[PDB]
Amino acid sequence: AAQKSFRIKQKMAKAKKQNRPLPQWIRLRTNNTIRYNAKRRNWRRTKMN
Amino acid sequence: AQRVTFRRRNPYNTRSNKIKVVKTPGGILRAQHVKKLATRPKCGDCGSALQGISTLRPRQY
Amino acid sequence: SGRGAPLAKVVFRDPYKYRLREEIFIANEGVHTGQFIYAGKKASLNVGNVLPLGSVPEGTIVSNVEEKPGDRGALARASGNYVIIIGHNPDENKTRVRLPSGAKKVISSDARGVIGVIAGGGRVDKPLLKAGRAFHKYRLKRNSWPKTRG
Amino acid sequence: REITDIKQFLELTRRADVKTATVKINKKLNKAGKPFRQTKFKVRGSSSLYTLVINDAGKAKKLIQSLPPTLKVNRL
Amino acid sequence: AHAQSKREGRHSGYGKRKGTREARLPSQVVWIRRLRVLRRLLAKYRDAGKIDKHLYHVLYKES
Amino acid sequence: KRTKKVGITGKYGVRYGSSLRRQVKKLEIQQHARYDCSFCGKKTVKRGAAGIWTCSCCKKTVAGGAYTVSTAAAATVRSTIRRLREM
RNA sequence: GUAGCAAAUAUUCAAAUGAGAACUUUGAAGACUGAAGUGGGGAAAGGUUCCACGUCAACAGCAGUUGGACGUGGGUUAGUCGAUCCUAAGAGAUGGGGAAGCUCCGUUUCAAAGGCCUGAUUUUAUGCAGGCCACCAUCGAAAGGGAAUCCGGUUAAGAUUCCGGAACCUGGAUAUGGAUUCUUCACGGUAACGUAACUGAAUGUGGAGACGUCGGCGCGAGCCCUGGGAGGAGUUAUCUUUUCUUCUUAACAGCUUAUCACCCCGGAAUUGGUUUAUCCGGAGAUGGGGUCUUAUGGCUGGAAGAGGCCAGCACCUUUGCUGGCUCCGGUGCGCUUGUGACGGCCCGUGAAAAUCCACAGGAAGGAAUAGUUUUCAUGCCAGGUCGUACUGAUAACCGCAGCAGGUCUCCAAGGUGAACAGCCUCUAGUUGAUAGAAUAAUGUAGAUAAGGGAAGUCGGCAAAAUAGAUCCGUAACUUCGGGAUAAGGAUUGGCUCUAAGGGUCGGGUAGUGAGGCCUUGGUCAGACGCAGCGUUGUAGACGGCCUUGGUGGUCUCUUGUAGAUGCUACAAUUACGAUCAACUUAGAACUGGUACGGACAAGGGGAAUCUGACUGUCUAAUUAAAACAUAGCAUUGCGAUGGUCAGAAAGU
Repeated sequence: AAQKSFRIKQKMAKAKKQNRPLPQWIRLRTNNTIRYNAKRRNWRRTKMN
Repeated sequence: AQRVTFRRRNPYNTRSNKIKVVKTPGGILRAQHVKKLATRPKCGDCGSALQGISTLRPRQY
Repeated sequence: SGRGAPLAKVVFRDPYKYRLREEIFIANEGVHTGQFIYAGKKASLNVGNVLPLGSVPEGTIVSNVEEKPGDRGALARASGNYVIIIGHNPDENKTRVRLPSGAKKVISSDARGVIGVIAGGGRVDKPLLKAGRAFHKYRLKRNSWPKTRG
Repeated sequence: REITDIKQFLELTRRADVKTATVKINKKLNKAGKPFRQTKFKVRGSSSLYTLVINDAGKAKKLIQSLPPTLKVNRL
Repeated sequence: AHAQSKREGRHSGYGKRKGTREARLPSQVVWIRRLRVLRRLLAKYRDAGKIDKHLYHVLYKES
Repeated sequence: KRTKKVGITGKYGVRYGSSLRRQVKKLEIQQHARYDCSFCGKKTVKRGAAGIWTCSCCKKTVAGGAYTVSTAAAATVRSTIRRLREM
């Protein structure tokens, strides 16, 4: 809201850091069931809080 | 022809958010926050003002 | 607000410490600014003065009367209303009084009251007028207005 | 800023909290009488800037020379 | 060209007049113009000594 | 003169009925009249906040009726108090 | 491979890019929003959407080289803006009391409810007392109260924060200058009050914080219109001393500046002063002279070095360098806006606290061969924490979505016109909503119709007609206020004139002693500049100041001139000139394909009945009404150890 509380800024900041696709060297490893990042969120698609 | 803008996120024409429009040395028309006026210190007996006494909003003195 | 009778803010002193204990009265009619109000048993019988009903003659028009002695005002407190001190009895010191409702009560002789009628009288005898007048009257007392019929 | 006086200026120069002064020369016109010099000696230090306006090149010369060697002077 | 044409008194007829008299020029502001004129004349006349206090007063209240 | 009988209550147009307009007028005149500052002598006492009558220029507020500076009940009480004070 | 992807007027040509272009970038047209916007900021909400590069499998209901997409990065700088602090409606621990208990009541109560300062006395710093003071948490506003910041520049994206320049405030330290001091806590003015300071504890007191709404009126700033001049640009077959545009001045500091109020002298009726608005005066008007508030303006400093508008010169890159102008007006029922003094209104009289000051008061301290004072002048130091990017919506918020919906505000140009109406344009912004072709039926949204004129129909539903302004005229009925724009008429363009309605200045004339131009008479500083290494040879135009007369009418003439833009003596006494300036309404002529509120905008009216008196309110999403409300009227209960009502209970 331009005048954020720090408690909201800290959580926006974690949501920013979390917003990336799967690093494409983990698909190489042994048994690796993981294909793509399932918990990926866009600012358009779904909101938070 | 030139229009102006607030400078303090308070977009509400209340008291303590009064705009005087000013032309600046940069040839630019800009808004500045004029502070509240000072009511005169008044007689402790009658209603009339106290003569020989500066207005100066409280804490200015 | 919500009361149609002026309040007389009357500055008294503190007998025990150095102050001016300001007290809020209900102005009797004819009371004016700067005039001296006298409150006590020995105080003279003038409009505005606060004397106990026992220390007063019969037929007096008193107001802001105490039900009990030490109440600090209960009766005849509204606009243009007053008690009439009908009778007396020093034997079991209890004086007979006639209330604005027309009821006769028996109060203690030490129960105080202010002399004269309470100011703002005849306020009810003008029609309120067009709804909005009522609206504005009620808006500063209570939320008991535009009454739906059951 | 303040504009003082003259005098007080010969003591402003030696106030010992001032490091810098400024000479500004503004060729100004008086009812087309003639374009004169208009020199301004500005004393920066510390909580205010003191202006001495001189209107003749003679006194300009005299107390430019009188401005202390224990001072920095920015001409324009 | 219109502002000069309206100075010389054109474009002022009955069919170029969509406001009432009291909107175009308020009867109040006309009265204030006139009275302030008559008040300042009577002020100049009494101070210049053309008339005295007693005529000033009766023509002040008649004005 | 402009209005025959309506007077001050011309501001209420045709609404509220003749008899209510006359009853409000009788008191609308009284509350808006000027009275004799019994300290000053001058005939200017500002009614302001029903029951309160201030003097224009001697700063002395008296407590009065809602629509008149001194009502018939307050005249009676002041007379009767004066009468039975002397004993 | 159907319905469909049709409301917000609209796109078109070329190049570039690219495998590919209706959609991308640029250029060029044509348009729209039209400053109550499709402009420029913000609130809540979102949360990185902001910006750069790379890129197009998915998404953008066509396309895609584009993107609010996709991949990787970059970005939000504060003593002054907010939060932080204060209280508001209120929410809530505590003491207590209820409750089997979850917990409920109450917030000053049937409570033993800690804080404040002076020195003390110097026991490596701890015991005093001057003594005081106390119905008492806390939370509660990013629109209320509130210590203090402005300008210019700067980035791909931040800036009242960064940089440069200038301030200011609070908190703390301190040393100089000043001011005060021979009984010491300043003087002046009759006075209102003044000055750079010019002791002041407890306690008390008062002010500011601190307040409605409206109508006119005065003033201010900004904008709008407008003149002369210094620049640039546009038009030029013809016309145009003209079409457009720049000519700006912040906080802050100074010296000044006013309505109001107040003071001294004076004593008014022959009643005067006076507002647009009728108030004021022997509790002292008018009048003469003064005092203050500094809002507000002026000038100056800030500050021209800044910014702007230019011209000349180059510069490989990337940068420049040089010089010039930046001046002087005028105007007003203009628009916005701050405001001052008034006035209408109320059975409505329109927050509180933090905070700051002042006084009353006289505790305590303090002198002259050395000390007082930090409410003034300067000087020194510090200012933490969090927020700060961006959209704010016909694509960033909510509505399953890139949804014709909803969602709080600020600034606001020209013309027409009563107007923030409608219509057109400037600044700024978009040109986005799948496209191409063809113009059958039926639709939807606009229109027109001969004659008749409600015959249609449940019913004049829908549409038509009326409409602005000026003059004329206006009935029944009435609660005498209304009805009323009743009804019913008449006029309106263009052009050329005529008439009226103002501001400022002058007072309207001849006779001396004493002060604009022209020397003259005396007279006071001398600024600057040429050429060599402050120095010495060294140009020098002249800046100030005083007092003598003479020159508009005119004999003097084939004809004149410089300034009426000239402070002294006795005066002769009117309804009049010069000058500058808006738009209001009348009046006349002339003129046209009888047209003229030429588009836009914009009442249909009348006679009756039922009904509710009126304005107001509700069935969000089928009912706006005669229903509800209302003022008025009436009734009923209750004098508090009470009435109506709440709670499981209670020191509710």
